[PDB]
Amino acid sequence: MREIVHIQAGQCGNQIGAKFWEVISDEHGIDPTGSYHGDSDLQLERINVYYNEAAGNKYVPRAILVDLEPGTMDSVRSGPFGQIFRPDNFVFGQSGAGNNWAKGHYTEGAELVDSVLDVVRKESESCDCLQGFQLTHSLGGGTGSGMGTLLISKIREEYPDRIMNTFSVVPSPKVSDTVVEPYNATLSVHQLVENTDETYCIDNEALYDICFRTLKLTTPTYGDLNHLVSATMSGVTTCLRFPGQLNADLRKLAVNMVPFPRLHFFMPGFAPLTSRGSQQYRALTVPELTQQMFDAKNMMAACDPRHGRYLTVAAVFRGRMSMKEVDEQMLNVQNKNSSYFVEWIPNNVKTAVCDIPPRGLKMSATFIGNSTAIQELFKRISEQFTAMFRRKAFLHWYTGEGMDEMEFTEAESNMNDLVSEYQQYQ
Amino acid sequence: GDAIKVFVRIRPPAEQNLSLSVLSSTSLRLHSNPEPKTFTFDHVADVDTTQESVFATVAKSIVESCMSGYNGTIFAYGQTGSGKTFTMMGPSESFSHNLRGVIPRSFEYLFSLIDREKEGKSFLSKCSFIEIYNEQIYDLLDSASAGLYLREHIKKGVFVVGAVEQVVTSAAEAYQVLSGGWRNRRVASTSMNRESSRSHAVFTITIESMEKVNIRTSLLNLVDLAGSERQKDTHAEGMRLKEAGNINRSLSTLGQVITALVDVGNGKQRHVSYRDSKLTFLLRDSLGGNAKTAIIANVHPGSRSFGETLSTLNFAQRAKLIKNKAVVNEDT
Amino acid sequence: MRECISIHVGQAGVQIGNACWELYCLEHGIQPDGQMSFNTFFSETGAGKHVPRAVFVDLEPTVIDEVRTGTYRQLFHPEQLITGKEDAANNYARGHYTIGKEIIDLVLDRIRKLADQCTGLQGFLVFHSFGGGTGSGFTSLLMERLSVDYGKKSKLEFSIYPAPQVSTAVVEPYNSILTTHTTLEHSDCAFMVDNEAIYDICRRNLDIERPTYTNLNRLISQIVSSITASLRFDGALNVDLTEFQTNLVPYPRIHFPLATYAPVISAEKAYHEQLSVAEITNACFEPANQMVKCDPRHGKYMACCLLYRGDVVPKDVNAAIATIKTKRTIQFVDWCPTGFKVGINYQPPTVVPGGDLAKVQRAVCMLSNTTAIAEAWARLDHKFDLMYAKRAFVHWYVGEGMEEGEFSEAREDMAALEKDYEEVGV
Ligand SMILES: */O=C(/[N][C]([C]([O])C(=O)O[C]1[C][C@@]2([O])[C](OC(=O)C3=[C][C]=[C][C]=[C]3)[C]3[C@]4(OC([C])=O)[C]O[C]4[C][C]([O])[C@@]3([C])C(=O)[C](OC([C])=O)C(=C1[C])C2([C])[C])C1=[C][C]=[C][C]=[C]1)C1=[C][C]=[C][C]=[C]1
Ligand SMILES: Nc1nc2c(ncn2[C@@H]2O[C@H](COP(=O)(O)OP(=O)(O)OP(=O)(O)O)[C@@H](O)[C@H]2O)c(=O)[nH]1
Ligand SMILES: Nc1ncnc2c1ncn2[C@@H]1O[C@H](COP(=O)(O)OP(=O)(O)NP(=O)(O)O)[C@@H](O)[C@H]1O
Ligand SMILES: Nc1nc2c(ncn2[C@@H]2O[C@H](COP(=O)(O)OP(=O)(O)O)[C@@H](O)[C@H]2O)c(=O)[nH]1
Ligand SMILES: [Mg+2]
Ligand SMILES: [Mg+2]
Repeated sequence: MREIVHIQAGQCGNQIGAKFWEVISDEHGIDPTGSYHGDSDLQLERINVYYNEAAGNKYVPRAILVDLEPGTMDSVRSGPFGQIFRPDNFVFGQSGAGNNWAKGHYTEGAELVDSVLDVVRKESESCDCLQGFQLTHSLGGGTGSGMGTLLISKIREEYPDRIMNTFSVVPSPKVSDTVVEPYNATLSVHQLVENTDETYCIDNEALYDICFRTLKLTTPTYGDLNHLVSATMSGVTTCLRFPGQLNADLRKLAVNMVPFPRLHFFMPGFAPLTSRGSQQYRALTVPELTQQMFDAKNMMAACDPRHGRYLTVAAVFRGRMSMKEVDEQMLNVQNKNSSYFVEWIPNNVKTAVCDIPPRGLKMSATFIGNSTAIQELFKRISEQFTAMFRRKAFLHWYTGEGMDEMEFTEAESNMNDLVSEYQQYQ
Repeated sequence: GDAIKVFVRIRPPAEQNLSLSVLSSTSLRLHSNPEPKTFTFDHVADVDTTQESVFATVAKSIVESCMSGYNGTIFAYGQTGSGKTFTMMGPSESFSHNLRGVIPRSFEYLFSLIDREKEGKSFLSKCSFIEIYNEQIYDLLDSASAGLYLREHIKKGVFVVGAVEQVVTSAAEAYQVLSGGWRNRRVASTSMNRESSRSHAVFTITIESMEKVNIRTSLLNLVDLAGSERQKDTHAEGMRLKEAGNINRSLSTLGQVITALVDVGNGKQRHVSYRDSKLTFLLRDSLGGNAKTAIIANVHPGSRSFGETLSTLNFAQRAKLIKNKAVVNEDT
Repeated sequence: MRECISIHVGQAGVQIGNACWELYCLEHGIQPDGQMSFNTFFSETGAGKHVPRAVFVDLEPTVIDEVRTGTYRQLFHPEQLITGKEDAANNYARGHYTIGKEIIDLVLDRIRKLADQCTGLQGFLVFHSFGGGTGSGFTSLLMERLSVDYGKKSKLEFSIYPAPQVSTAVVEPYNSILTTHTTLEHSDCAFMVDNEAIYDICRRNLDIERPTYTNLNRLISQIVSSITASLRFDGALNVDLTEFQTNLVPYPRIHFPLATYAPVISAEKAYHEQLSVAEITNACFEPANQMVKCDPRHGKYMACCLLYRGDVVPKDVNAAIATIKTKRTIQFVDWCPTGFKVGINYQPPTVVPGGDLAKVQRAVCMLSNTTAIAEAWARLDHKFDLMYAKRAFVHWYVGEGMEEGEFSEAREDMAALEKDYEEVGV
């Protein structure tokens, strides 16, 4: 039961998703030919959650690849795990998106969306029991932002009782990557607030900082950054696919992380994070892992958690460990840093445990934080957007596709409301 | 500003400890023990009160203010089967004619006043009728419609994009739009009410006058809300239960908005989550904004409804505290 | 004969039940297959096998899937092991209203079938958690249905209480209070522990540095065995489940025993120690050895029952009880002078290989109702108030059929209970 439909939209979403599938395939013993070559029955027990089986022990991701240009998906196909995907699950156009939310949401994306939806429907019909949908996309482009927003809206209209979660790569205010980035991000978030149950917010700046400080990586590749995201994503759903002492459903995780409908933007983190060389000075305790998880250097969103408070924190631990040791350690953390934990919620954290480590580790952990501090990120985007709007800069590209000033104003009002709500529950 | 007007209407039980008593037009007695609780609003009507009486006490003033250029909202709030639809619309084929509720009477009164005003001023009236079903919008004027959404405006109006706006010259023409739409609003059968409303009905009349030029524009919102429902009493299951879940949720956020406003009205800081539900967003101006709002709280006497009646009264009491800032919407 | 029925609901309860059944098998001489008053917990087949008079429920399949592949697997008959589709998601409103009102009927029919084996159906056992989503609402529903059907029959709840300081879920406080609202007016007796106390006991008396779920569950299993053995085995001064109801329920609403099991002694500490009866009794009455966060000095014991096992003499026990009465610190209620029931079984407890405990000739299970537990209730209500003031994590519950006044009514009920406890103490 509880099978998940995977969607990648836009370039960043598609390349991240390729790595995500590579990771999970390795985890479940699936080789690039779609054949299983694992050593444990636990490896196949819940393979249904991400894969469909075909004749000849072939396994196929229930994955949809969407793009408005062909090049990215062609590169995916050429790649090592690209031939595992079922070819009819590539849905793509040829007319470019111009980093333009309007092209993705209104015009060029509107032409392609129905064909995507039909494939979605087939996957849903092939599910014993659909749990939800996982999307990968950027916030600042045209395809991920415009197209992805569109797709999510239509799927929630069709499956309003199911889980809708996104891994969304967001702008980093100190190093912008596109000129219209604030426009694309604000337009996207304006609809993600309404039509998603949880959004995992990654900025590349934080990933670079992680790579430099802890992993001792002078030269990060996008592949390595994608690996980091992929590890988070795998960790999030481990307890749907495996046994545990205390188990976590996706809905239950939402169930523990969302005090108010709108506040579902999480900072993900991971542990352990060290170099190949700074590992022999360390041993692998639950305390050590928790310390590493609550280290600002191991956050994947662009904020100092001390510039705010955690409303709720979910930790998912993998490997054999004493529940009492874990609980006691987290209580100590709460006691010593009580000012960073909102006092409305006794037992500020949720713990989940999965009796199975990821390969080559004895212990691992994934961290999900919902902090008032992340309001600062929204502030920075809102200010960036606002200045350009004051001068109506770059606007003709969007007005030419039918978009109106009032819609933009609405988006800004939504952003400001979000930050106000965080201020209220500071 | 001006505090909202709250009225409590006591429906008659079907043909007997009441647990509710009418102290005076101004006050009521609920019978909770051991210790009493007294509630006072703007006006309380007991079981005998007629439809005409309700119109005179609650609606007539708002219609007049609408003519003067103010926005106005009347909405019925209460537990399932308390009388919200009967009050707003009336019976649905019952006695029928005299039983018609506030909406048809408002049509009649408004058009008579405008006809009287005619004797260089002109009037333009458009109507829209929509339902909020499962946090979704459906157009009662066209069954074909789909993809309706809410949008904020410079007119401060939150409106439904793509809703049919029907121009109406007379009360009779308006009646046709209402009758067709009323059939449209979704109703289902629960143990509590065979006629239970599964959506929140929003009937909107836009009144624009031109004195030639000065332009006065009034939005009149006549809202028949769905009611809070306990599953055990309603025995709602399946789709009926899904509707109940949405009804309770949107009503919960209505309560959240009303409470938050009370905090803010007194020196405090609070955020009103207007956009938590489509209902609260559309009603945003009606609650603390630029509109004269009257709330009719419908209660069933009867010991069984004690808890729900308590809840409705408590909500209404808080609502009374909210102050609105209504101005004439003018143009020169 | 006098014969019983076992129900294990929610992940935690299922886990406990596994351990319990293992213990039972080791005691009566049953294999993993079923091969060889034993019939209180094991109905015979045509030949060879014995079938645990049991029911296993969880809406998470993964829990019972684990059972279905373990060593203890073909002991169970697959009629019993029931599974759902989507889990309870730590949400009373899914366990009671939505997914509960779907499969409860099946479980009831199974229970009826099992009863139609019992000539002397003595009663039930329910294992759950004031803290799981399954165990908070579904359990209540099941109890209600059982009351509707039988009423007169004996009903027990083994309830894992929310630990005042440590907590596990984000909406443990709501769930527990909702369970209290519904279970309180059906289940005549509830035996309760929390994990914090067990952890403490493991640290101090057993010198165990790693506190984990298996050993903890084994401790609870031992208590369960001690409670039962009066039905399962011979002995002067025997006990019935109905006798517990009569003995430990002064007023019909107040029926929340604590538990404790002594000796809790490791392999070394059994030596350098005699283990006398009086000594064991003293240990049972110790503030720290109690299985919940509740100082027994902060109140008065109303009604107490003590279930001695193995090599025991009545006169010694009487002397020990006299000594305890003499002690002025351990206060009793003015109006109940006779606040002891003595239970003695010639069967000594037998401990599971690869576990915490060592052999002890003489052991006790002590079950007590006090005015002191009210503090825990008050703490829980305070927690509930603190998070209900914001009304956070409420949008999970409202969607699956709920009302705002229900919570208020529950809080009123809790207040009334507290008042009753205070009156009792006076
Ligand atoms: O990501 C993949 N797989 C993991 C694990 O199952 C696994 O085997 O991890 C390895 C990964 C290596 O490379 C280290 O990580 C990296 O250097 C890395 C590069 C780019 C992005 C992220 C990480 C590893 C490290 O990362 C992980 C993910 O474990 C970085 O900090 C941790 C701590 C580890 O201790 C470290 C440093 C190692 O050195 C370790 O080596 C040894 C000898 O123990 C390695 C791993 C444990 C490593 C050097 C080989 C996974 C995580 C979560 C979900 C699923 C899988 C993966 C899968 C397929 C192909 C390639 C990688
Ligand atoms: N003794 C013991 N307690 C446990 C165990 N697992 C969970 N608990 C306790 O049970 C509570 C959480 O409830 P769970 O039983 O895990 O939840 P559930 O009944 O499975 O319900 P859902 O998972 O929400 O469907 C917490 O108070 C935990 O401390 C276990 O293995 N042993
Ligand atoms: N004042 C009244 N006099 C006579 N009948 C009434 C009165 N109020 C309500 N009723 C009757 O009660 C039934 C309606 O319940 P209604 O008044 O429609 O409930 P409701 O509030 O709209 N229920 P719900 O839609 O679930 O919130 C109708 O058939 C009415 O005729
Ligand atoms: N992690 C990661 N981020 C990317 C990648 N490619 C682009 N991005 C980020 O995504 C944003 C740009 O959006 P993009 O997806 O390229 O535009 P689109 O193709 O129109 O959807 C910028 O913030 C980039 O830094 C990638 O391969 N990996
Ligand atoms: Mg109605
Ligand atoms: Mg569970």
